[PDB]
Amino acid sequence: MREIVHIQAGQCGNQIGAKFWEVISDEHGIDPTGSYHGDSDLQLERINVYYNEATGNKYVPRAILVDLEPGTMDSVRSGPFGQIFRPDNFVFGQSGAGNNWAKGHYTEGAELVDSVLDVVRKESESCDCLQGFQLTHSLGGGTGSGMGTLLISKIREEYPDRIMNTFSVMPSPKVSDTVVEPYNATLSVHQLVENTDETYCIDNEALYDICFRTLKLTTPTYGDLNHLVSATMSGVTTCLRFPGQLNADLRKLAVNMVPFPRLHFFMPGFAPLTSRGSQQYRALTVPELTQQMFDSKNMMAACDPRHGRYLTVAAIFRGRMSMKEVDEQMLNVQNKNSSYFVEWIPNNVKTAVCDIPPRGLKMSATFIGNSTAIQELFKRISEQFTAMFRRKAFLHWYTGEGMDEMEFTEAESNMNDLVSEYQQYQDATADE
Amino acid sequence: MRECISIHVGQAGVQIGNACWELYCLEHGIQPDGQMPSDKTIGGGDDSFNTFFSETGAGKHVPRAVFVDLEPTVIDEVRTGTYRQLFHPEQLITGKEDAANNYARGHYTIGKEIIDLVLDRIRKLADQCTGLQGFLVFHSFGGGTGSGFTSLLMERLSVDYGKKSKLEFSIYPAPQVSTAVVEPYNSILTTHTTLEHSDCAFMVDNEAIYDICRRNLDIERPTYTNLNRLISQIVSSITASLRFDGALNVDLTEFQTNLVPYPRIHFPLATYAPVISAEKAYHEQLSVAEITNACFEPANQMVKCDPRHGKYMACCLLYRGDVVPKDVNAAIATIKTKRSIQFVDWCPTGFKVGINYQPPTVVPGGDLAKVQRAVCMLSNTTAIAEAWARLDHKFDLMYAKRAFVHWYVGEGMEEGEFSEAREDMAALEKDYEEVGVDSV
Amino acid sequence: YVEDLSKLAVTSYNDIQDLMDSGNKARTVAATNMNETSSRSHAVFNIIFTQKRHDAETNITTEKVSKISLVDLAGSERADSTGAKGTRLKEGANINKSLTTLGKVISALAEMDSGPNKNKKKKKTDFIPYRDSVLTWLLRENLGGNSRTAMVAALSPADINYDETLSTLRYADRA
Ligand SMILES: CC(=O)O[C@H]1C(=O)[C@@]2(C)[C@H]([C@H](OC(=O)c3ccccc3)[C@]3(O)C[C@H](OC(=O)[C@H](O)[C@@H](NC(=O)c4ccccc4)c4ccccc4)C(C)=C1C3(C)C)[C@]1(OC(C)=O)CO[C@@H]1C[C@@H]2O
Ligand SMILES: Nc1nc2c(ncn2[C@@H]2O[C@H](COP(=O)(O)OP(=O)(O)OP(=O)(O)O)[C@@H](O)[C@H]2O)c(=O)[nH]1
Ligand SMILES: Nc1nc2c(ncn2[C@@H]2O[C@H](COP(=O)(O)OP(=O)(O)O)[C@@H](O)[C@H]2O)c(=O)[nH]1
Ligand SMILES: [Mg+2]
Repeated sequence: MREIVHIQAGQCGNQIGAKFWEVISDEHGIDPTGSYHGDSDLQLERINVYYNEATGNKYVPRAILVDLEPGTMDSVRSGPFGQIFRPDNFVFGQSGAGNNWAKGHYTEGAELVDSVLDVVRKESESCDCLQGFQLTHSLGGGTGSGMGTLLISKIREEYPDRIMNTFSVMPSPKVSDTVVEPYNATLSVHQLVENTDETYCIDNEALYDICFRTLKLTTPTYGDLNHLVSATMSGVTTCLRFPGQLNADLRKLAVNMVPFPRLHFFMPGFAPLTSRGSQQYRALTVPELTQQMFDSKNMMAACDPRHGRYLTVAAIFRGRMSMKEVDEQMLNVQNKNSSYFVEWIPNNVKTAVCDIPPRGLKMSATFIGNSTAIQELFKRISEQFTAMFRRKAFLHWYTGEGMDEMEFTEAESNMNDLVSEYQQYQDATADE
Repeated sequence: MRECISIHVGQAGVQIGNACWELYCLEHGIQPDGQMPSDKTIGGGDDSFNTFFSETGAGKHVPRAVFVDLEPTVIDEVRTGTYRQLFHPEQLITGKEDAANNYARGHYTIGKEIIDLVLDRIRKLADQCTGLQGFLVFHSFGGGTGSGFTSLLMERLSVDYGKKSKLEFSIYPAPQVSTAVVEPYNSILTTHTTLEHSDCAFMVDNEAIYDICRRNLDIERPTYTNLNRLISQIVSSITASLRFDGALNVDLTEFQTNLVPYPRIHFPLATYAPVISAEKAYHEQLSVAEITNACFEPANQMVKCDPRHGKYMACCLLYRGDVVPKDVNAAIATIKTKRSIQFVDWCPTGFKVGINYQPPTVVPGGDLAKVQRAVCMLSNTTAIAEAWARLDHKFDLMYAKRAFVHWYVGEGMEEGEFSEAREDMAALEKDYEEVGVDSV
Repeated sequence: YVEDLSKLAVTSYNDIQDLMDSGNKARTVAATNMNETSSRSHAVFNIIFTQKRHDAETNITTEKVSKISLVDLAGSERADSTGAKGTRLKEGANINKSLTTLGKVISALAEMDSGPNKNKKKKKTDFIPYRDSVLTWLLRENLGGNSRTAMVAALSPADINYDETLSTLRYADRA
């Protein structure tokens, strides 16, 4: 029985995880107190993917909460679903990292990593057949990035055969909230490229653009961003929980999407999104979902796919629909946009179909792309990195905690090598 | 006694098996819970025929089947569905993750630790059986389980039983549409299994059946249920001769004899003629000549390959219903008269004919109309190689750069094996021409 | 480079011979059907040599520094003939991975150093996947760049091994 251990780090990861546990909990029908009050018989069939079973017919999510500032933990406990989590999994300390990756990875997090790994081992030992992990955190921050990278390294050291997923929120061109985001982002990306099987890219700029242009909201908050992201996470792993005409495990996505080991940075997307005003106009059907999934403005990474090529894509549909229509639409998308797909991967579109849609919708779809345009994002960070590293803008904070220029240099070189490895396949006309 | 054992592997195999067992239960008047009211209603005869069902003491009938899959989901659907009380509880789920579109996972690492249990169940079923005729294996290329575990199972079955026939019904990848990126690797790596161990393998294509549904049955949005029902009709037409009386009956051995000119050539195509909707069932005679001609139409082939680009080497027609030898003789003469259908120089005989009295049934809630006559044509021809060639090209496009190879190599497979499979396939492609050449 | 690598000073042939014996003892070796002493890990033996010329007027001390690198790679395996199961299988898988990437690098390198040299001289851009494995990463300067390198290929005369043996020759033909 496949099931997932869940880890949350930092403020962004903690909040996204809280919202995610509210969404999954609806689909499966779980009371905030922990009891089950569903209506369908298929909600409890595979509930063990996320939830352990307690004595009194309760269900406890298999989540791990990590931070160095206690305050966020309180915000989780004093909330709509604060009592659902078991208190033993609230692992935290004091004197947070303060947006310093060195404190998160080397000085402060090195003490709390033992306790976090203890709780992770305790959860993973009880697993019937542990599939893999998934971590939510922010690369541009402090405790989140550092402790996420450290935990990822330790877990890959101890569990080499299991899947290691990751949902990362990285910096943006215009949206910036810390002065030292490039250093943290560069070091985090250097750590992630080695020790991770899948990494979904999320950008606040793309989510705000979706909210303003697609959903037409006027005053979006972080709740809406968490809503979209949690919808994506629930969309990714639908097939482990519910039956379908053609299933798609996590390993199937990993195999079909990753041509070479270092190219595992994905662009996610979700459909439909209708703004609550145009819901009565559009007809809902497979062609509409196909059109919305591949639209450039619907992506969550703020990287235009038209500036590169799609190495691979995966489409996970939820709902009762015909397979012939899905296959025809995917073939049409391949054929019409002939110049945005690579010429040495015939039929580079993975397809999955699940028969149980979300509770309020007749149809839905999730899109996981893998394209060269992601290089742009890395290039941007690299540019900013140089602009601070050449003069050593803030390096004394990092070197005071037990680092040196050599780690910065090797991280920058690794990032540049990854950026070069994407471009290779980016240009057309492989001959000269 | 006449009987054959059905094995279903993977999601495609399990769903085709669901359709097949629905059709069999409807045909023989067996209720979903295994009881047969006809036994008490009539008090005689033989309705729970032993070709597919075994009767216990209490009157229950249990099918002779072995479902296998690495995912628990697809068979857990069966274990809690309409037919939960029919099958034996031994359903052989591997309580782990799945092959993940990898030959290596389903053949080397995870395919083992479940193969022994499957062979034990097959041994029990064979011991129950008297005068076993063969195995009907349902699987699918492209999928990791349907490829790797099929290879393991066929190897072990050939080692153990050897002389019993083994027929495949497999879903070859389509030329254009597909549901995975690593389909060509999985499909190519099954060449050794499908060539050396299988005695006669039937291939079907999703695109061809979609076109058949769109054109004939006027179904604009078909799903896999229709495909499974059509394939079930094919299999039932093939195996009908072991169950019901007929003017000319054709069992599996004599069936194989008149369809394999050489050992390395056992890859025929299959077609079902009277695929027609209920509304279009009127306005048409549906005589023997019409269905015989429709069997030879390129548009109705179940695999995307044109018979007009090659030569027919053997044909076996299996008729059901109100059919008489005069009409089939006339139809065969008319087909021989046509010049578009080219037969090889070294097979003057051409056709094998079998006739059965039991007409095809109609599943409730289905799409095929009730008909008085039907025919299934199985043709060994040279055109199939063209389809293979297309797939081979795709394989090359992914192997020149070693894309996705590390996933296979990390689970025990060696690199050169890839190359090896390709030459093996190439050798097959050279034998399915060197035979079509006119003699001198 | 490899951080915290015990670089031992030696002065005589007997001492380095003792180091060699200890190192060969310390390696990981396991028995399989193909060989009773099948190696389970790649090995790199490095000798750092320093040549000094002393003069109080003009000459420069430490005239030359050289690195002698002898590399013994675990060979590719096939699960059917090897008969591996469990750990012996998993190890082999890693070995095969560490070889497959290496082959790509060799092929990649060859084409580039064939192309720019023979084609025109464009030198636009060519990516070599050095980072896909630690073996290719550590030998970045050895397979290409700042060193003089020799490749010794081992063959098997057995007829049954033909389909494998030829493969080696092909890469050797590109080496
Ligand atoms: C159809 C209808 O009458 O109401 C819809 C609705 O109007 C729309 C606009 C909904 C609505 O979504 C939003 O307004 C929204 C706002 C900010 C961020 C994200 C969404 C909806 O709020 C969202 C809500 O979604 C669900 O109920 C899904 O099951 C969703 N779960 C949750 O939203 C949820 C939130 C908190 C607690 C429990 C469940 C889900 C989505 C993916 C995967 C799993 C679950 C639905 C259907 C609707 C409303 C209520 C208007 C849409 O959202 C989703 C995810 O369905 C917007 O795009 C769709 C299109 C829908 O038509
Ligand atoms: N005709 C038909 N084809 C199917 C059906 N289900 C799946 N397929 C085909 O099977 C291919 C791969 O699915 P499977 O071979 O069943 O994969 P699997 O057996 O579940 O093995 P895994 O890869 O480990 O999941 C797809 O490309 C489909 O085209 C079906 O119900 N009918
Ligand atoms: N999507 C989303 N992003 C957030 C949220 N809170 C913070 N962020 C992002 O995270 C970055 C700050 O990282 P932070 O959470 O402080 O890292 P930490 O200090 O290690 O916990 C900012 O650039 C924000 O864009 C949130 O609720 N939702
Ligand atoms: Mg499967």
